[PDB]
Amino acid sequence: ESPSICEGFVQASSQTLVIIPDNERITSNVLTTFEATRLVAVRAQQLAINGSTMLKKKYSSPIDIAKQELFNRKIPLLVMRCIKVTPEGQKIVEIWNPREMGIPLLD
Amino acid sequence: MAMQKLFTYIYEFIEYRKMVLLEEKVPYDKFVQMVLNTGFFRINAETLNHGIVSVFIFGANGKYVHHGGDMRTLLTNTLNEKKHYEELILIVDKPVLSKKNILDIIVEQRAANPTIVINIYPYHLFCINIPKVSAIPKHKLITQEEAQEFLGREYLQPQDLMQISASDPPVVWLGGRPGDFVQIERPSETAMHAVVIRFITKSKI
Amino acid sequence: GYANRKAIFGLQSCIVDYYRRVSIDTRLVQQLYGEDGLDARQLETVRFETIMLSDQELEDKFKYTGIQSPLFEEEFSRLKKDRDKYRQIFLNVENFN
Amino acid sequence: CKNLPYVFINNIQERLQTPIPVYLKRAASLMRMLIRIELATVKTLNIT
Amino acid sequence: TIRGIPGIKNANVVKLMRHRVDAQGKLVRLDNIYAIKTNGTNIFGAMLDDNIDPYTIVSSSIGDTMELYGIEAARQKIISEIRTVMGDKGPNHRHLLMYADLMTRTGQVTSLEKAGLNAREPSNVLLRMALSSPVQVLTDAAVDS
Repeated sequence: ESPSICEGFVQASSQTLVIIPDNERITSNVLTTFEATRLVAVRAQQLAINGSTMLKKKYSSPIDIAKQELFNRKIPLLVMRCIKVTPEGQKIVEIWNPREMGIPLLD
Repeated sequence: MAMQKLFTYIYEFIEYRKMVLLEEKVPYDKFVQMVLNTGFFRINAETLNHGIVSVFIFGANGKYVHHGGDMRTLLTNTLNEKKHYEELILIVDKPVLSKKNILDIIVEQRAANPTIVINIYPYHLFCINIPKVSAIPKHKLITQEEAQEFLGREYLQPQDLMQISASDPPVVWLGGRPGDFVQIERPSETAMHAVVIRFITKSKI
Repeated sequence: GYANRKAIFGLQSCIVDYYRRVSIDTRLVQQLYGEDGLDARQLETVRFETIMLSDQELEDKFKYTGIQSPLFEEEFSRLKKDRDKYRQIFLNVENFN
Repeated sequence: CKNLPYVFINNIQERLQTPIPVYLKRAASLMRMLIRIELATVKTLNIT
Repeated sequence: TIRGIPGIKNANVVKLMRHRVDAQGKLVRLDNIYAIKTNGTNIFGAMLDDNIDPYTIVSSSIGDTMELYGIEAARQKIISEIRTVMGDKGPNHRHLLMYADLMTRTGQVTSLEKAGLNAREPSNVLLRMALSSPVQVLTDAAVDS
């Protein structure tokens, strides 16, 4: 009996974001090439949809502007890294800063 | 010639487990004839926990490895002895492990006696100094507190770690109960030896 | 193709996590990726000089005698210890192969 | 060489000198050994 | 069986190429070492025999290493077997490490077949559906909820 829904606790309990203190993070302080590439791609798409920038040197493509923002440490994004899914509905992340963190080769 | 090798390496295993003997050591001849006639050689060991561990070296084709009534009688009467009896160990021939009725009596007495742990091992576990084998890296049991510290630093529940059966020869020689952690120093062609921590699960039947 | 597809579906779920462990979902497969955590594209083959040297040859070449500080005795003992550890581990590896 | 296993964590835990897990120490053993061999005092006399 | 270790079909003397440490600490490589290589694996009988070193027994079979020695020795044997199958221009060692660590992650040697995928990832229904026999594993997932 029952249509697989009435007893179905399908709605997962909402999670609370716990941010690990800045002195407790144990992940690399250097952007992995995946993370740097994702940051550049997100920033460049957002410049395509919006167009605003903090650069002084004006470029003719959002890719170049986002790449320089990552290189010149003005990209307005925060890489958050998540390490847990606790049964207590408590997602454990540590929010890193791409401006403070090192930058891989990418070239 | 598994009898002589088993006879020397069981005592080496008792020494490896950091246990003391409650009796005097008979020689090879008395051991083998008593095994052949009685059907088992019983060895008592005392641990630092002041618990008692008994080992039963069953015969290859004796009276005790074929019929469940006698095996049941042995377990019932030996487990009511007033020793602390931390762990009981049965060392039997390899083909005996497939024989069902012995496994049934083993599990029945395990369920009947909760606090006592019973394990039945084949001969090949105690026919060689297992920790001294070249191919076997160095296993060591980390305490619960340091394992918990390692897990909490790693944000890992114990079930996340790689599993190792409690019947693994190095773990058996170490004396690893299920639910405990074993740290391993495995040689590596890449990093020149590396350390892993494995979770001990329930043994084989 | 048959073997490769079977192997791919066996291994595809192994993803390096934020600890550089290789993990399936959350269950560990490896404590560290190559047991060194290094990308396969960033490896160079270099010779370890002290491995095959005899004890007197090691003292002739690597022992520093220009200063009588015991720090250099400690440093040379560290070199000898590393050489002995390398020899032991890889002699064992040679043994079970 | 003592701080070498901290390339696996970050600079923050290097400054705070927090404990290193055993397997992290073991992972950098080969690089530590190579650095000791190649940066030995008998080989860095001319290096300021 | 009349004589010899059971399951040892053959036994041939092969000279080996091995490293030893001298009294002066030199790592000399010895070619005069002689040992035998058999056909058919029975590690237990080899440990029983006294003319053979019990602690330096090497077997090409992963199963006998798993049973006799354990899962760490089985993992090392998996690496060695995959490596000798690879040949000369083989891949990096970390890929063989990954292969061996995947199979031996559960305390038992699990295959790369559908049985091994069931053993390692039983709850990943979609992965096993993609591998092979989607209808059967779909039925099993439905009945198992």
